[PDB]
Formats: sequence, structure tokens, C-alpha cells
Amino acid sequence: MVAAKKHVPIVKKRTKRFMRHQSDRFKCLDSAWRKPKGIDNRVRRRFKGNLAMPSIGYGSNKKTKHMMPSGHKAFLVHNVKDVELLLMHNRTYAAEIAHNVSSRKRIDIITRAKQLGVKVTNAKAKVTTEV
Amino acid sequence: LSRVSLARTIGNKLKRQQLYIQAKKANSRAKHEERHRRRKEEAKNPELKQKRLEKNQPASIDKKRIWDDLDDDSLGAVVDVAELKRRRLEPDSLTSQFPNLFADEPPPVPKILVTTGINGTIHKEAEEIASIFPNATYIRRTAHRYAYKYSVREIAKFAKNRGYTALLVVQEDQKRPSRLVVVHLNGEGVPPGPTLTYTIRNYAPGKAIPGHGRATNHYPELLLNNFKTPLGLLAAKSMHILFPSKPELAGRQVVTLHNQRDYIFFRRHRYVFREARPTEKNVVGADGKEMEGVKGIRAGLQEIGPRMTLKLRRVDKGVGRAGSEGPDAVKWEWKAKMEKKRTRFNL
Amino acid sequence: IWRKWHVKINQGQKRFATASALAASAVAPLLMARGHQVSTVPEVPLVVDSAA
Amino acid sequence: VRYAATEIAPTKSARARGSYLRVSFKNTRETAQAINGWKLQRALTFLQNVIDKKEAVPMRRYAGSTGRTAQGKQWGVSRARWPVKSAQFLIGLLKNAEANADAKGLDTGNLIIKHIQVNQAPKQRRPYMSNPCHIELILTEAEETVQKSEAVVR
Amino acid sequence: SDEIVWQIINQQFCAFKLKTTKGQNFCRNEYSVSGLCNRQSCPLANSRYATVRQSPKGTIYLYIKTIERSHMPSKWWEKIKLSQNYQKALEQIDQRLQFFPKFLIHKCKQRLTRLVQVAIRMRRIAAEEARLGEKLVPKMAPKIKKREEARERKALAAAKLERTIERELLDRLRQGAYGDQPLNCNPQIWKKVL
Amino acid sequence: MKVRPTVSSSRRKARKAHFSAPSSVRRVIMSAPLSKELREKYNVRSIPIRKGDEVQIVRGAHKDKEGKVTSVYRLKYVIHVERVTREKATGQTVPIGIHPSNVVITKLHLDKDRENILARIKAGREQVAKAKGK
Amino acid sequence: LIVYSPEHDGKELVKGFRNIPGVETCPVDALNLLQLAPGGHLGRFIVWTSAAIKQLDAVYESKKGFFLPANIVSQADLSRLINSTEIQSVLRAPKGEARTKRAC
RNA sequence: AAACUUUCAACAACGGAUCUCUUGGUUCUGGCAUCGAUGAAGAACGCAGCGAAAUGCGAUAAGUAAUGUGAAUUGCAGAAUUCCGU
RNA sequence: GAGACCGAUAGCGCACAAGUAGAGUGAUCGAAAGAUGAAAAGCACUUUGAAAAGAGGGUUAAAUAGCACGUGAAAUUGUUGAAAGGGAAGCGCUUGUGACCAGACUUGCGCCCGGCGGAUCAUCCGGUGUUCUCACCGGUGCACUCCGCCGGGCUCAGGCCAG
Ligand SMILES: [Zn+2]
Repeated sequence: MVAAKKHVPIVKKRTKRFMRHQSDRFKCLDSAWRKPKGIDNRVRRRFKGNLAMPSIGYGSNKKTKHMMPSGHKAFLVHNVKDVELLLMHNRTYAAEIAHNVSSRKRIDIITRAKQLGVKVTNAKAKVTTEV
Repeated sequence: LSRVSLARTIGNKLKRQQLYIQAKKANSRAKHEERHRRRKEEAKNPELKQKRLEKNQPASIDKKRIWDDLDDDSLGAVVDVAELKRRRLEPDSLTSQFPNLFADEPPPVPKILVTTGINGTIHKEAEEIASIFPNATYIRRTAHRYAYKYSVREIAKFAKNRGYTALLVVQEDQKRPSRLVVVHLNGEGVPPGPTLTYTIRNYAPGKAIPGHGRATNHYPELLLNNFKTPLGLLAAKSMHILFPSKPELAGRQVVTLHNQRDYIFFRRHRYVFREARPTEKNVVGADGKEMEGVKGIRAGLQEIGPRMTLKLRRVDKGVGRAGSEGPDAVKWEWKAKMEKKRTRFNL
Repeated sequence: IWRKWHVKINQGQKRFATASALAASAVAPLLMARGHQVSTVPEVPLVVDSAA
Repeated sequence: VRYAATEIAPTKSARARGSYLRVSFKNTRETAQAINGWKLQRALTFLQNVIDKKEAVPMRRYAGSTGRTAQGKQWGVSRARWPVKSAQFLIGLLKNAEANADAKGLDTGNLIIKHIQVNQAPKQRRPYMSNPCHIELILTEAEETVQKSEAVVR
Repeated sequence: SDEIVWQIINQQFCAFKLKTTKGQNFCRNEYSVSGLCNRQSCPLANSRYATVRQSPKGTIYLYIKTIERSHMPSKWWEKIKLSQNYQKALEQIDQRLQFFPKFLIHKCKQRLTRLVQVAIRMRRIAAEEARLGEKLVPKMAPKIKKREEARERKALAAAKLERTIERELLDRLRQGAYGDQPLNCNPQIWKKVL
Repeated sequence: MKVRPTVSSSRRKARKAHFSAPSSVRRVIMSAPLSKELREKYNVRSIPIRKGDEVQIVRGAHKDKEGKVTSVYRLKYVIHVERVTREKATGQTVPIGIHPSNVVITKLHLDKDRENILARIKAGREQVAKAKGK
Repeated sequence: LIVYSPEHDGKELVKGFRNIPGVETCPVDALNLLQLAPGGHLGRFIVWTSAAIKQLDAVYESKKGFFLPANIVSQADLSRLINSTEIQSVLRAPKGEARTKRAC
């Protein structure tokens, strides 16, 4: 038994990103959400068949907020000292090795997390196995 | 402009570009007339064309190869083995160090076992590698995800008991074959011999190759090309030991391992001998062109095998590093310091 | 140029702030909360002899 | 995983490039599409006939209504013209790749044009703008297939 | 002044504070029972404190800090060896953290629990890794990979692979390596060779 | 740190002065350490290089290569050494540039001004050691 | 931060500590907040001298227009204020617990 | 069925954004007081083997005298010009 | 001499040929334009052919850094592959099909029997440091105790989806 702790089921209220209006048509508008402000904008008045707005009712359950599908919360780790902070929380958190960590330092982190029983999200990036 | 950089002598960028454009128009015009006057004079007197060609010849990294200008062979010395015997007339170190590969008579029908990396997912790539070598079977390393984690040392003991000759492990990266570990199990009482790990870089299956074909069960003919060093002679004999010694020369299947500058290019073709088509040129040989006796017939080729490029990284005494236990446990270990100069070819 | 670069602070508030910083320097938790590797000195005010 | 279609071997291939060619990009694109996937000798006769005003080049994408001759019955396109400079630049590029194939030792009578591609060159800065082009092309031998042996039972 | 020390650490700044976006804060102090920045488990704000740490020789020690020696951080913690017997080691915490806050008693037992299972987990995966003999090693560096990708391209052109195969195959037919009446070739082709 | 007001800690003024220097003060910049034997005999650490100096390269890809100076190129801050050369495409061998800080001087080219340089450094080094000692 | 007495120690100590990275020197008559609280964070490590501790009473007496401020709280340990015999003797019984059981 | 058009991906173009750099600018502070009829500031004409949309100089013309340093100049030609020496 | 300034569409108009190039009869107006590489080692030689261009081959750690030169975005364009369409289609909700990609609980603890070895075991000896009762070494041994390791036996707990 090495897994996450007993958590209530993760329910995502909406799995699709809120896309900015008319971002599909104009390349200058990024898809990042901007609230419409024209008084005759059909998205703003919320007619049917249009894009929905983000709202606090979409907010995820506070027990399962920030939880990965396995049940863990991601923890950004830069060296071996950061993994040891997860010694008491090896069932709630998972080690996410930062993107600017070298090859050798990753193997030191990956070895340490195995000894501590801490899940690593990216354990096969700059490494390989030699027999 | 060959000895001076216009960037480090003219600070204004735009003035430098026009002077270089004027340089390109001048030199390209000058080279055209100089080569055209040479072509005019070559037509009258063709002897000077023979003199120009033999004196001015293009450079080659192969012809600038650096050998260890010394004696001795120790599986780490870059030296032409064949030129050493020719100098001696005017490899004992390999046979003593590796009695099993370089013995008198190999086992007649080698039995080969191919397995994958542990909890691997490259089953279709490993089975095609198993079809490369005749009399080879594929067994997955782990049955389930949560199954027993058999070691390479164990499987080498298991397959030697059953009667296999070699054990091949294809190690994966990015769900693609990346390393080939070749283990020699041998027979009777001698221990499992040397382990040769390689790197599979440009893997392409036969299905990806346009105009390919199937392979028949005929034993192929082995072509081990351009192996000269003591290390290369071991890599050549190791690939020799996997294949049957007597080829069934009716399937017309050829498996080649060509060593160009420590890159072992692997192919598998099938051929037919045919008369040359009238617009086709005769097959030339190097230094002795217009290959005699064979004049006017050409050997066609159709690929039937995987594309891959191998490079030798480590050779060990036993099975892996953990399995080679003496003080000569690592025989030759590739490091990037050896490829520091482009004319140092290890094998 | 005539942006307000310098700030007038009352002298009483400056001396209050200096008195608090001196008092915080006599507290051993506040030394290591400030990043000082202070685990070897044998007294946290650390008065040395003037003759040395 | 998936594996892309690997490249046909370089020693069975022949390459030629043309960069910054003072020739119209819209015309050369239409001329290169006419001869894509043809034999080498088929293309050199066609491009020479375009030079001699005998056979016309159909206009499909960058098509302008200029001529409606019966020569378009062999293409099915009702718009036709005679690109002379585009034929001349493409002829010298095809002859270059034929010389490259003979240096590499290829069969002169069996090259096909599997790859032709026309890009745009930087505009010549003079209110009027010229439109030069880059052209690259690859020739290969026709795929040769050999016979299989009869499989042996054992 | 333990409440005042907490007000500076919590609201203003602590050098041992790691802040994540996941909703919990972490304490980087090596003398913390739980790596969290709450009031009950701050080594700084709590003048009387306990923790459990592991020496690289494998010995688990109980570190106790008292207020009466807080002015000298050199003589701050007292190190007390814990037994290898687990139920006996739990009793030393109960005996020696007597009359302490229940949180510190509880978190010292749990840190004792985690450290003992890690040692068992260490010895299990060390035995399994010594069995397989596989070791994680760094992959090829970007510059070396760029070098072998470039020098393989030049080796592939210099090989002239399908020409070399044809050259070597025609060499063997000439030299009689295929034997008389070969299954390789066509009999109207051999009569050309003589 | 710096004290005197005439001294500047400007990276801009330092980089301008280094790369726009006259050849007289390029000479002082273009200076090399002396060997262990030469240090214990002349009591001098570093002198500028001249053409006749036998030298040894101790940094770079041409490490442990010994030779005589062939040229002191002050415009590109380069010395040239005998038999430290590379081939061009044409085959012509060209000198390879070593900075003066990458070499150690083995044998000096001695003339009257050079002994005066070596005396003045020894006089100052002896003076301050005596002033520090007593 | 080394704090010294220029009247009894001299300024020769300033030159010895001047090259050592990090360490700073300040006389006891001219204490600096930018050095006592670097970055606005309190708790500087200070290496006092014995002559400076004697002067510390005097330099803060000689400051005209200022006296050492009186705190608005005499006992800053709040646990002593609340968990005392005098406070806890007078309190009402606790109306509940820290966690309340869900009724319905 | 071709073609044509659309979307996506790989590769190849066009273009010069982004990141990084800086012998440049901007602003502040400090020491000091010096153009010209003994012809200034400015404007030309010339002086180097190949030289400008540079710089230096003035028929002694990329400079001479004098002092100091102490072995170069350098993009290529080219100097029996100089090395215990005005 | 400096800076909580700007960083090549910025900062003086000018980081570079900048009051230049260019315009106007004239007074005047007045730009654009930085970055190869550590070092030119700035692509020898063969072969196309009329060119600011290729194919080989070479230098270099790298030439997809080749004086169009650090990185090299988007608009826009070509080739290859998949799919669709005929004044359609584009966005929202919901499946389906195909292609590509990913890969679920990281999968363990506890008892009993035998052997081996270390200890925090021994009212064992000696030494060191200390907050002065706590730690750490060195040498002894296995009567007791406790840990490991190896070889057997047994039990339990395990993530998700259905019924
Ligand atoms: Zn804290």
C-alpha cells in the first residue's frame, strides 16, 4: 500500500477552458479570457448559444482543490533539501522537479524520493537506465 | 577577404554588405572564366587534365585518420590490425582475453532470446529485432505492471540452462528503441561472456521504408564492413556469432553492418543479379576502377529490414556492470573525450 | 528632476525604530529568521572583550 | 509509436537548389506544378516546348484569364499561357540535378521528379516591387522491386 | 515574548518559509516536527520545543529546547538517543516529553514513526536495486547529441551504403565465394562471368 | 574597495580604455608571469613580453606547448609562438593567437633596459618586505 | 555587524574587517537602521565589544528630545496573561468545545 | 475521377519580434578657468602603393624637432630601418 | 566621479558614413542602419554552369552560426500526409468515427521458527566533548535483551469500475 490518502471523489465542474470571445476569428486576440464590456455584446448579456462566463459557482471543492488525478498536490522541487520537506507529507504531496534542474541533480532527487516514498511527476526527463 | 573579417574592420554594417556583394560578384565571375579557359586548354592537351586531377584531390576525414603510433593491442588502442601483421611479416591479445568468441568452432545453430526493458512497451519493435536474427524468440521481461522484476543476470542464467546462445535486451526511451545490450551466454562450463551495449539512434521499421518487402526465413549472408581496430574486430566477431555461419544462399538475403567513422549502419536487403540496363554505368571499384570480370551486370537491391544506426558504448567482462566482478570488469568504456578530435575513430 | 526623491522622517520615529532594531538583535529567534547562520555563537548579544 | 515515412537513401537521390532567382514566383509555381511527378526526359521535352511556344502551361491557382487554346484539353484547364523565363530557370535546374546524379553514379534514363518546391525570395527594394523565388528539387531512381525466393519448410 | 516573535515571523518575513500556491505553507527549518508554518510547530516562536532527527550513522535522537537556555543558541538543544525497539522508543517520548503540549508529544511520535519506516523502505529498495543492478544515469548532453547527429549525417553520406553492398556482393561472385552452380544467381549470368 | 576619487569603478569606462588603449599601455596589459625558477632568482613576478622570450602555454587547447615568441600583436592582444600553428583550407599554416595571460615565461630576452625593469621590481619588493618585517 | 567604541577601541579595527565580505563596522554613537534592519527585516547579528555595552546606556541618555519609549504592554507573553491563576479563577464555564458535533 | 478551396501536422520560406549583450545616451555631483590682427570659429584645396559618407597633418603635409618608455607596425604588399642601443 | 535612469521603434536627431545620405531657389527640413565564431580556422580541391546559384568535399564543439551571418515569434507562402466540401462551413452544448499522444495503487507492513552478525545489552575497561547528565569514539564478549541480514511458514491491508 503506497498511494495517496483517502480522498473524496474529485469532481470537476467544467473541464473546458473559458475562451475569449472572437478569439477563434482574430489572431491578434489571444485565447486568454477577457470579460466583454460592450453593452450590446451578446456574450455579456448572456443569450443562449453563446460562451459562458467564469463565475464563483464553478469553484472546485475545497477538499479536492489543487489535487492531481492521483490525489496528490504538486510540489515544485529544486534540490534534495526540498524533497525532505515532504517526509511527513508523502501521502498528500508529489514531487515535481523544476524544469531548470540539471541531469545529475535530478537523479539525486529521484533517488531521495524513492527512499522517502514520495511520488515524482516527471521522473524520466533527462535520465535513462543502464544495466 | 580570406585572411580578414569585414565585420571586425568595418564598423558600419551597411557599407560592409555592399563590399561583400561586390566581392561575391567579382569572385564568381573570376572563377567562371578561369575554369572555362582551363576547359579550353584541356581539350587540346588532355595530359594536363590527368596531371591536374592526380595532384589536386579532395580531402577526406577517413584519409586523415589518426592512429596510435605505437605497438600493443589492449582493446583500447586504435591501430590497424591488418597493417600490424603486414609490418610483422616484413590478434593474440583478443584471443586470450576472449577465448569464447575467438575459439575454433562456434555452436552450429545459435539460439537467441530477445527481451525488452523492464516494464517496457516496445513489443512490436523488439519482435522485429527478433526477426532480424534467425532462431530468435521474444519474451516480455515483466508479465503485468505489478509483476516480478526479473534481472538481466537472472534471465542470462535461465536462458543458459534452457540452451540459448545469446540474450538481447532492447532498452527504450520515449517509447522507442534506444540501447541494444548483447550478452553472450555460451555453453557447458564457461561463464556468460562479454556484454556489448550499443545505442539505437535512427530506428525505422520496414513498414516505414518506401518500396520495402517481407523477409523470408532464409538465413542471411553477413557483410561486416570496415572494421579494423582490435575493438572493431570484437564487435565484428560478436555480430558474427549471432548469425548462422552457413548462409542459405537461395533466399538472396543480405544483412549488413557497415562501420563508417564509429557509426555502425545496419540494413537488411534482398538482391537479384541482373544484366545492366543500357543507360546504366558499370560498377566501379576504388583505386582500380572498372571492376574486371563483373563488367556489365549489376546487383539490384530492395530493403526488407529495419533501419538503425549503432554505436558501441561499453563492453564488460560478465553480464552488465553488476556481473563483471574482477579488476578488469569494464573492458572498454566510451567517453566523450575520445571523440574530441574528429579523426579519432575508436572502432 | 523635481520629483520627491528624499523623505522626511521625524527624529523621534527614527530613534524609536533604531531602539526596536537593537532590541530585536538581542533575540535569538529573530537572528535566524533573518537568515543569519547563528547556531555556534555561545551568547546571542555576543559581547567580545575590548582588549582583543 | 508512429514512425514517419523515412527518406529514400541519398545515394539513390539527386538534389538541386536555386536561390534568389530573378523570376516570378506565381509563374514558377504554376510551371513547377505542371511537371511534378514526371520523368526527367518527359519534363525536359515539355519545358523546351514551352520555350518554343508549342505547348502551354495551365494556370490553376494563380490563374489569370489570358488565353483559351485547344492545348488545355490535355490538362482540363481553360486558362493557359507560355512562361518562358520560368521554363528556362527550371530547365537549368533540372540539368543541374542530372549532372549531380551522374556524378553520384545514377541511371540517367530513369529519374523521376518526386519533389519540386517553390518558395519566395526577399523582395528587391527599389512603389513597385519584384517577386523573386527560391526553387529546390529532388530526383530519384524509380523504385526497383526484386523477386522473393520460395520459402523453405523445415 | 513568544507571541511577538510569531507576529514578526508570520506576518512579515521568515527565512525558513516556503510558500506554495497549493494552500499550505512549509517550514524549511531542520528542527521542525512537521514542515509546516503553523504556530504549534514553529521552532522559533516556541521557546520550549521538541523534534526527532536522524544521524547518518542511523541513530534517531530526541532534540529538546528549553527557554532557560534560549539566549545561547550554541547550547540550545539537548540530544537524547532513542532506542531501536519501537515500543520502548515511544515510551521515551512519553517519559521525557512529560507535561509538554500534546501537539509536540503527538508529532514527535509520528516523526519517529516515519523515520523508522523509511529505514525499512531504504533497506528494501537497496536490496532490490542490488538485485537488478540497473542504475539511473544522465542522458546525453545537448552539445554531444548535436555532435553525434551531425557526424552521423556525414558518415551516412560517406558510407554510400547501397553502392558498397553492390560492390561487395559482386566481389564475392567474381571470387567464387558462392561456389559452383550457385543458388544465388541465374545460370545465363554466370556464363557471362567466364 | 576603491578609495581614491580618481579611480573609477565603471564597466563602461574600463571597457573603453582597454579596447582603445595606446600600444605603450597595451604593452603593460600584454604581460605574462615568470617561471618558478625565474621568480626565485630575479625576485620578479610578471614582466611584459617581447619577441625574444621563450615561453610555455599553460591554458587552452594548446596546453604544455613550449616555444619562442614569434610576434607580439598588440592590436588584437595576441602573442605568436613558434610551431603553434593551424592549417587554413589552402594548407597554409597560420599562427594561433594565445593571450599573454595563458603562458609562463621560461627564458627572458635580456638587454640593458630589461635588467633595469627586473631591478626596479626587485627593489620595490625587497623594500616593502623589509618595511613590513621591521 | 561589529559595533565598537571609537573612544576606547580606535578606528584600526575598521580596516581589518573592511575586506572580509559581508561584515560591516559601525561605531556605537552612530548606529544605522539600514544596517540594523537590512531590507526592513529585523534581527541583525551583531558582534558587540565590551566598551560599547558600557557606552550604550550613555548614548541613549544623551539623545535630547527622546527617551526610551514606554510599551503599551508590560508582559508581552500572552500565555501568561490568559493561562494565569488570577484570570482562570474568574472565568465562566466553557460553552462548547473546539469542534462541535453535527446535530442533524 | 481530376483539379480548386478549407483545417490540421511535419519540413521548407518570408520577416525581424522575444531573450541576452553595450567603446552610446540621459541625469546628478565635484575640481579648474584657457579663443582671435602673434590672424580665431567656420569654408575649401591638397599630403598615404591599394582608402572614405573617417581621422591626422600642411609643399617639413597620416607629419619634423625635444623628452620619456623600451622592441615594434600589421588588411596585404614593402623597409640590409632598428636590438647591451642617442 | 557617479545613478532604484534607457537599452537599438528605447535612450540625444545620431551606439554605425550623422547634422551624414537626401530634399528645397533659399531661409531651412533631415532619416534608415548595432550582435558570425573562442579564434577567420571567412569553405582548399573535384564537378555543374554566365550566378548575389548548385551538388560533392573541407574548417569548427556546432555551418538548420557561411560576412543574406546569436536566438529567430506572428502575419503571409510552398511541398508532403490526413480529412472534408460545391455560395458550404467558422461559435455554444452533447456524443460518435479516425489519427496521434499519454499510461492507472509509487503497488507493502506485520507475526512465528532456525542460523549468522552488530549494538543503545554487560552494574566490562579506557578516552573525548559537554548544556554536567547527557552524547561520541577505541578495545573486550554473547548469560540476558534489542536490532538488522539470510532461509522457511502464516496472516493482514491494498487504487478504480461494475453487478
Ligand atoms: Zn515559520
